[PDB]
Amino acid sequence: MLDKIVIANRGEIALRILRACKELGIKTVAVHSSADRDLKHVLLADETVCIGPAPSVKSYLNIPAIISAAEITGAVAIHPGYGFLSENANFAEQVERSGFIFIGPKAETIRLMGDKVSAIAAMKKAGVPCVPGSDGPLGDDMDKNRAIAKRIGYPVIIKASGGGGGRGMRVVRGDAELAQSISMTRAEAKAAFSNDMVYMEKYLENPRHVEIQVLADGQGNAIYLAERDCSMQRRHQKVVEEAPAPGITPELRRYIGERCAKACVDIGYRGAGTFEFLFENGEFYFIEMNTRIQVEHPVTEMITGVDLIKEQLRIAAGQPLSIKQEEVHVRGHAVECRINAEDPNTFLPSPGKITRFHAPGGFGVRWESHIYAGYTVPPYYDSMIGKLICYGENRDVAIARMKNALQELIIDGIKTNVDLQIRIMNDENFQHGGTNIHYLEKKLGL
Ligand SMILES: CC(C)=CCn1cnc(N)c2ncnc1-2
Ligand SMILES: [Cl-]
Repeated sequence: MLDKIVIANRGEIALRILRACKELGIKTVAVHSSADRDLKHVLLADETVCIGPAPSVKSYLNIPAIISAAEITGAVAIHPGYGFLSENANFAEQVERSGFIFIGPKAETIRLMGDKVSAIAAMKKAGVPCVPGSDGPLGDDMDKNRAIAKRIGYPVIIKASGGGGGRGMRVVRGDAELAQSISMTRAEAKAAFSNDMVYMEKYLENPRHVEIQVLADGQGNAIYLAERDCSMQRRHQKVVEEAPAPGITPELRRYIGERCAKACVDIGYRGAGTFEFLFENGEFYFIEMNTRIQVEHPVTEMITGVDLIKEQLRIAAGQPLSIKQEEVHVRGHAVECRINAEDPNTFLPSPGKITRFHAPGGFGVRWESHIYAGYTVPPYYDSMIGKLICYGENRDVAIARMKNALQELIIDGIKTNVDLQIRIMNDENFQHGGTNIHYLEKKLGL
């Protein structure tokens, strides 16, 4: 087991990682900005290093500062959590070059799956179903681009290869908009990624977002841990997640899971990862792979019993997976509501000082948050301040427990989305299940 690690993150996920480390007897080094001295996990960590001022560019994105912290404390590995540098292949490469273990895949694998064109080609080769598309980048020949659009069939969508997560894409429903849509998508990618590569895919009108959790070790084992539905979104930001996904049969779960596990073997994947799909008319279509742990991992933990952070750490130390595929069973149902410090009318972040705080409790209730009474949510980072996860023997019990837990949650002094989450739990279409990626925005419009 790893002697000591740097937790290269903040907020709820840093706390999540710290607890896993403590369970395994791994010493913790909490690197933090000057604005984050009073983070719960920093206060609980074995050692702390202030790596820079509040702005992320000088702290949580500061590669030299993070590697220096690892060097100075005699740490042996770095866990990047999610966001920040977790999908930064150059960072992973520098970590391993500097002699530390990166808790994630090989840098080459991060790079492969961080290029959407190259990622799709690899998934297609491995036998994972993808969206019909250009299977290659678009050039400047509009005769050729119209022909690709014709072959796919309108509507199509133009997507940046260096993008992802709903960033940098345009829907095209006819030839008259194709040239300008390609040109604008290209320009925005060049400005944002210094990578002007774009591709074309079939546009799916009303899909659900369904993603598959995998784990792969250094001994050749690769397993899938069922799926999560993350269709409840606003501007491509997930708001509620659940596992398993309503209406997915054991046969479908098996079909898609095995293809994901096989893909991991083919690409030499290591650690935790997620295959994201659009699901429509009973069919899966790969869009992207997240080569890292995700925000919503706890719903999969609740339904499988597998501690995914502890698995990441075990894999990094050179231990095989603690469970075999035949030992992975979906039991019960879990729902996650993201708790955001945000204004209810503008949806902009709403930082400030929490004056009273009370967490819900009870059977099947899991609260993931660093916040406490008297804690100030700083303005420099993401609006998500906690995650409420509720488990039940079925989806209805999970939803009932969430309603009750949301009612016990007290966060005064700042504006939050608790009331909105209560509205969603009480929504008759959500209670039925299987709502698509457009539903929340449709509801919020009403
Ligand atoms: C609603 C929207 C802008 C996109 C939803 N959507 C539809 N079709 C595809 N092929 C996609 N790839 C990523 N997202 C996709
Ligand atoms: Cl994430």
